Amino acid sequence: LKKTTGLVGLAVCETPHERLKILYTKILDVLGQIPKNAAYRKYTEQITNEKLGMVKAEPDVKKLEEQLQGGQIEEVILQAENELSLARKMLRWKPWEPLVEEPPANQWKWPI
Amino acid sequence: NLIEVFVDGQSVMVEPGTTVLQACEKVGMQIPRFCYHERLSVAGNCRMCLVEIEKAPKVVAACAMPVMKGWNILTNSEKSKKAREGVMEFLLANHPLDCPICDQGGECDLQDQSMMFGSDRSRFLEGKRAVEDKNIGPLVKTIMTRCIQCTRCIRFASEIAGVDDLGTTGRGNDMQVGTYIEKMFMSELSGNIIDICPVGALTSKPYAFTARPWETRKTESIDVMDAVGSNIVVSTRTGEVMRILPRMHEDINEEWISDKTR
Amino acid sequence: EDNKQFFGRHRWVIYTTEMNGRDTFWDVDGSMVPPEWHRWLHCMTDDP
Amino acid sequence: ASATRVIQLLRNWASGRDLQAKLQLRYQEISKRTQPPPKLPVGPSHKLSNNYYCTRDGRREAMPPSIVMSSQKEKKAVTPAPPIKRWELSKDQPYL
Amino acid sequence: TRPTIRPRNDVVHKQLSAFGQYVAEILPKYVQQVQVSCFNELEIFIHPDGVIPVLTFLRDHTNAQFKSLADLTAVDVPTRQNRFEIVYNLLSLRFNSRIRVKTYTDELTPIESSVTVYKAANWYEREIWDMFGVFFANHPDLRRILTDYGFEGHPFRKDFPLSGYVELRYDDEVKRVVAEPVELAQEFRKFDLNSPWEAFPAYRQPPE
Amino acid sequence: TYKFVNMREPSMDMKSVTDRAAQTLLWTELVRGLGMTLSYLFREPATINYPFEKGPLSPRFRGEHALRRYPSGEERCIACKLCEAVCPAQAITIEAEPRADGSRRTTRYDIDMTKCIYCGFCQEACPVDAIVEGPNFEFSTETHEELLYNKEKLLNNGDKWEAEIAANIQADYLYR
Amino acid sequence: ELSGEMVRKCDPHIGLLHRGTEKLIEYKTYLQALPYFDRLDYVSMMCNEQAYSLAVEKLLNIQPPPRAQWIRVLFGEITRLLNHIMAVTTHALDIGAMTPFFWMFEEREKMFEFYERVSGARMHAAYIRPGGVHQDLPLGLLDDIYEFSKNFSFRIDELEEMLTNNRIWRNRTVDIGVVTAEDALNYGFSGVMLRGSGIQWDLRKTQPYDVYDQVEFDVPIGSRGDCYDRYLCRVEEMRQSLRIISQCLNKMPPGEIKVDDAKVSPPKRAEMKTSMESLIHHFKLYTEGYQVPPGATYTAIEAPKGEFGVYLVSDGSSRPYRCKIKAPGFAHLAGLDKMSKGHMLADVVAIIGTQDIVFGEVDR
Amino acid sequence: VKPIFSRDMNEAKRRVRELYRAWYREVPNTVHLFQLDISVKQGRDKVREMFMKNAHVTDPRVVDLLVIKGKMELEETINVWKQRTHIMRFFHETEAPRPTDFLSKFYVGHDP
Amino acid sequence: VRTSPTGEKVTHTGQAYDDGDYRRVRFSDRQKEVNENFAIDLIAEQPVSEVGSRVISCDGGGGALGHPRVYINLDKETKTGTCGYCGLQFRQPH
Amino acid sequence: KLDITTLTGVPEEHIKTRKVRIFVPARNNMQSGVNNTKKWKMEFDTRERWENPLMGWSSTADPLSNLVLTFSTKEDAVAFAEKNGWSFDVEERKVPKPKSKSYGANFSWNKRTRVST
Ligand code: SF4
Ligand code: SF4
Ligand code: SF4
Ligand code: FES
Repeated sequence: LKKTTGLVGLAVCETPHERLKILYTKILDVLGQIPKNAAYRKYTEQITNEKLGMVKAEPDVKKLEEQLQGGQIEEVILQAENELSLARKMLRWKPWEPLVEEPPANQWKWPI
Repeated sequence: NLIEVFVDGQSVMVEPGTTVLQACEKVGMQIPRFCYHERLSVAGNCRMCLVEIEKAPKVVAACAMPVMKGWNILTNSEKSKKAREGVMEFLLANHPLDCPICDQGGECDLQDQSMMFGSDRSRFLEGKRAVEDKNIGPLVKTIMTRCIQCTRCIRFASEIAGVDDLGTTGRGNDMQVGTYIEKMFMSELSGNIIDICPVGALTSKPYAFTARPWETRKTESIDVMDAVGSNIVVSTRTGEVMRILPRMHEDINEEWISDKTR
Repeated sequence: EDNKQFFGRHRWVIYTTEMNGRDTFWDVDGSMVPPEWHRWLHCMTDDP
Repeated sequence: ASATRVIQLLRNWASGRDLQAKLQLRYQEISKRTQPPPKLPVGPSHKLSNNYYCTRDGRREAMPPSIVMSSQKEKKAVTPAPPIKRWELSKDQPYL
Repeated sequence: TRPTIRPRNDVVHKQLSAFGQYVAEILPKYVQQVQVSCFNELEIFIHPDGVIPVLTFLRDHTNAQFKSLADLTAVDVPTRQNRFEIVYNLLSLRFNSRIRVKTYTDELTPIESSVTVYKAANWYEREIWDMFGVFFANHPDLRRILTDYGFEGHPFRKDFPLSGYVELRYDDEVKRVVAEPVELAQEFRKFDLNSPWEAFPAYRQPPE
Repeated sequence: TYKFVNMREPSMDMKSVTDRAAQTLLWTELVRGLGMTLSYLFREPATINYPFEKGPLSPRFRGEHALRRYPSGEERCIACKLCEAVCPAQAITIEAEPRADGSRRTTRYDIDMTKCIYCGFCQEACPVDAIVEGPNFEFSTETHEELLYNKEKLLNNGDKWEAEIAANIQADYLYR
Repeated sequence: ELSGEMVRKCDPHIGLLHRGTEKLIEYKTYLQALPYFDRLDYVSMMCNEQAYSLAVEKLLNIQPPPRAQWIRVLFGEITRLLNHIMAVTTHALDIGAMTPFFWMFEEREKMFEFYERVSGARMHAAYIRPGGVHQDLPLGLLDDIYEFSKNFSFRIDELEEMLTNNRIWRNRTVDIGVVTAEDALNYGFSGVMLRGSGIQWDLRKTQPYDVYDQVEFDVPIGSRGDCYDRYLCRVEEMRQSLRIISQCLNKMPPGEIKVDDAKVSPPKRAEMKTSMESLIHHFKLYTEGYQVPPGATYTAIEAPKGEFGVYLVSDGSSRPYRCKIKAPGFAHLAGLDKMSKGHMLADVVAIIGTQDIVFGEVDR
Repeated sequence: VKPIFSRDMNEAKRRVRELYRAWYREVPNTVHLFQLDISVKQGRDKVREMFMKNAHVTDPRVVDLLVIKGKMELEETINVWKQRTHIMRFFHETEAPRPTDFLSKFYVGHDP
Repeated sequence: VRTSPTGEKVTHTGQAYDDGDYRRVRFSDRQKEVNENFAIDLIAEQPVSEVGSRVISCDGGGGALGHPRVYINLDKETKTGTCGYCGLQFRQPH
Repeated sequence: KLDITTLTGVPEEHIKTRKVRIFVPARNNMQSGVNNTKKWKMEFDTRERWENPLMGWSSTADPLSNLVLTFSTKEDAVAFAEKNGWSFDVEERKVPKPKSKSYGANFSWNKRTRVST
């Protein structure tokens, strides 16, 4: 058990595997409500499933950190919480819908 | 009977007899030039208009080559750029290092075309030529050492002014433009040779040394000396009129102004 | 010149008491240094 | 410096270091103000042949940005780049 | 070989292009165009309504962890109807990459504030409002920074003259520093430096 | 790649605890700082005796602008206005007319030392080495107007400082 | 807003030094625009010059010659030493130390002498330019830099002796201005401000710009995110800058100091005086300047006070269309209010010192 | 068209009324705090003139934006962010009167 | 350096304040800074070099320390060739 | 009917009393290049410039003396002027009319186009 994460404001999580499993499961549950053809759903499900499989497979925190390549595992759980929040807001925003409006005729022309 | 030609792969329809340079203008590409003035006749002596046509071994002068159907004009091919660099080097081999003191400095086609289509260094390791200056009048200050024998002045004097007093004397690198005798070039449109000259070989004597192009503020106006109504650009610096330059209006004055207006 | 002193004090000038019709016994200024000696004084050159 | 031995000993003991070895003031160790004339080398482009500017024209080789997607007309998830590798503690002095 | 010319890194180009397509697929509602510059910089073009959604997406790890707002600024191009081009620069420390998000606005159309997502855009949006005329809706405190307390015009706007319209001096009559119309002793000399010949044929706009 | 400042754990042995208690009670670290200050007291001061002693400068120093002449005495500047163009603060105002001899010379050359930023441009731009920032730096004035130099003032400065300026250019002309 | 000596609310008003730099840049050519960046951060002029040079080079698709790059990294580290000296010493002065100010400012005078020898200006030089460096190092300078660096370690050690372990100095800074790593990231902090909190990010390693990939140095990382940890980081960064300076002194390459392209870097004086092409290019470069291909870029460097960025957009002309300067002090001063909560006036002074804020950068 | 704060001209007028109220009641406090030598009536008359300057506006968004600017200026005046110089800048005391009849303009200078 | 009727020292540019001009007040208790050395006189004093080649080159002396090298044509016997920068005069012998 | 005049902060005199000229700049007749004639330009009316008593430098009181703007099309410039409430004059673009060039004509057997030299 590491004394400190090394980054101020981030505390060592006593039960990292369980926290990660719970967060990834909640992320998958939220993604389920997103329509099936939404690219966000597909990509997030892919990543979340890969992360969850790695978490379940590896019982050692250091080996799991090496495999995930997400930094220290506390950073991983913070990232998972961020993903959960993003998904929850994505459900409201519905970005998978078509473009709201085409830009004006020459709104992105440079040089003028 | 518009025919189809391609400039860098872009189809452009041009009337028969159109020069390659004109098709490049049609697609927007401005072929570098030193001897071609649309008002004047074609001469083909600058050689800066050498461009490569696809599947053609020899580059051609855009100003003097009528287009052929199906030709693809490669305006930025390696052959075209190399020809431009070589022509620019030959032009600058003997040209004097007069840019700081040349009145043309800052508005010189030679300078800009060297910066854009020429090499950035000189391989000329020999002495440069020098030419005795000719006196052609009280208006045109002449430094012939800077001349590039573009022949614009000669053709202009012959065709527009109608005074056949300017010509080329000698052959080879010793060829010199100017009256063989001490005659003075007198005409209403005499001052326009100053404008037509790409280099500062022919410059305005009253305007000499007074100001540099970037300083001047340009105001578009109309002349009042005659009832022709020639469009002019009044060049003013620090609230003082420095010179009067012609402004193009195809209906009224093509690109010329009278000596009195100028 | 005293090369033993550390750099910045190895060279110094004692201004004249009278220059260009001005009594400079007490009032001295850096501009009093002539240009030839200026470069030696300011270490621009090592040759006096 | 010109300090007496007694003052050198006192200052060194007060510092805990040998100040005489490293003196902040500069002495004859400084480079001479007058230097032999220099001869700066030429660059790669100073050649008399095979030096056409077209080959070495950097500016003209720039191009307008390539448009990956334009609104006006499974796949593996991707990242902007491979994840950063964790830094390694310095061998010379891991802890200051 | 070719010492003068800058070396090109195609791997980063491909990675940025692929990630740009990723972002385009994930949020087609807001993205209008994504482009990768040949100096390996990725720009995503977004409808003004998408500033908060797309930025929030970029911050949170959908394989993207841009958690630092490099800088926020605007570019005023008068020709376009939406004369202001709001520019966001983001940096992802996890992936050691940076991408740019760009949106447009008018003088009269507000754009949602990004203080919620990043919290570093407070002063940046305040500066945009003070210099450019862009108003950010829902900003915690929108007021002027870098301009005088009574400044009226919006500088950096390509319409504001460099010297401005007012000048300050001390007046002994009123014992106060007083503004006055600008009256330069030496008018700033406008130099017309652009050459009449085209420099870069690659960027030649169509003749139209 | 990275080093940890701090991140050190004090020893809990009785000797180390006694040492730290001694430091707190007996003010050891304060005494060390005091000793450092004492040593600096006994070290030689670095002050130079200005104005009698002057600070070192290199030949490339950028100071008061000075118009130079040819050895013949003719003024070098040839009214190219290149300096006015590069001037990043527009402190150079140049007016020229053909002089009686017919040469291209400057009727007006004003350098507003109140707007100039002493960038070193012009000195590196002038094709004839005319304007060359001189070694002089102590040219403060009691009025603003004295700092608005004129062509006469610039030429007088060049005549005054030419002996040093030529030597400095000779020293540095190979590096340029 | 102070209740007793406690700051309830800290509201920074800036613009007292706003000089419209970005507006003025639009009216100047790039070479004319270079001197502003020296002024932007008066303590770290050459670093800003290098950032602008990288921006213009990247837009130009031109690569500086290797010797120019090594000179740039050497003087960048010299500039970092100067800036850190000023930051640490003035922070100490503001909290009352006062003596290290003079001690280290003597070394600052010597580094200014190095600046003067290369460029002729003690500060705000135009040495680092797009396309490389203006002039090669005068003969004998590198060994003088060696003489300075071999003794600078004793000076910085003496500064540590005065401050690092002092009870008063620790009490003034041990826990003031604490910033959470996530809060630091969100508020846009950069440089020590991030590294003090413990996040490991240095643009010199993560995204090396010139030759920092070829040098070895250790990024100092803090553990408690306080003023004292930032002080420790700044001091260590100075030590690592000395190490980088040694490396750069040993392996300086021979050759050109500016790009061998006369359409971007001006030709040599002899060449412009003897060859027509060189004179033409000199004339156009010092009158019109070099046209930059149209485009936009944000180029960032690890400036001594943090991340310094220039958002430069070009319209294809010889004058930039828009130039936005990212000053690392801007975000730090923005977060000053968050840092100051629950602290006293003197702690506010200390926090202002720890965020190395130069208001030329902040106001632009 | 997206409304800034008001969907109609009437709502913008209501906001203008509020802003006017606030300025009106603030004026005496401004006179007292800044030690201005003007009377309260004089300041309020200047306020009225400034408000009538923008009266010709016939677009709700422009009115809303002007109201925002007015609110910012009022916040500056309520605090001591603006100095006495800034407050008196409304009263163009130093500037000499500029005559508006044609004959005076013709005499004075070339200005149209 | 001639003296104007007002007593002012006329400049090499020819600048002198007229008696009507009020700007002469600026020198009331101060001095008008005039450079005594006049370029035109000094350039006139220089002897005309005689060179036996039709075209000659003037660098202004000092090589890189002078002015850009230009080539002057000396064919005309009537008038001596004059350097654009240096102003020195050359002519062919006889 | 967009009006930003109140929001710009420009003083009323320059809003009302200034005539702005919308045009494509004519080619500098000294040069044959045409690249500087491809974008519309907005320029304000010229005003008084006088000599400074001290140095003779040209002094101005017109803030917009040096203000020039580039617009891709005439309509964009017109819209900008209208939104800013500046009286505008539009000069139609002048294009070189197509010319018929024949190098053969220089050696006409019977026509007058024959060139003496
Ligand atoms: S005419 Fe010749 S000397 Fe004059 S500016 Fe042009 S290239 Fe230079
Ligand atoms: S004098 Fe001028 S116009 Fe006549 S041929 Fe020579 S360069 Fe051409
Ligand atoms: S040093 Fe001063 S006078 Fe010379 S170019 Fe720079 S700003 Fe202008
Ligand atoms: S001008 Fe075109 S070939 Fe010479």
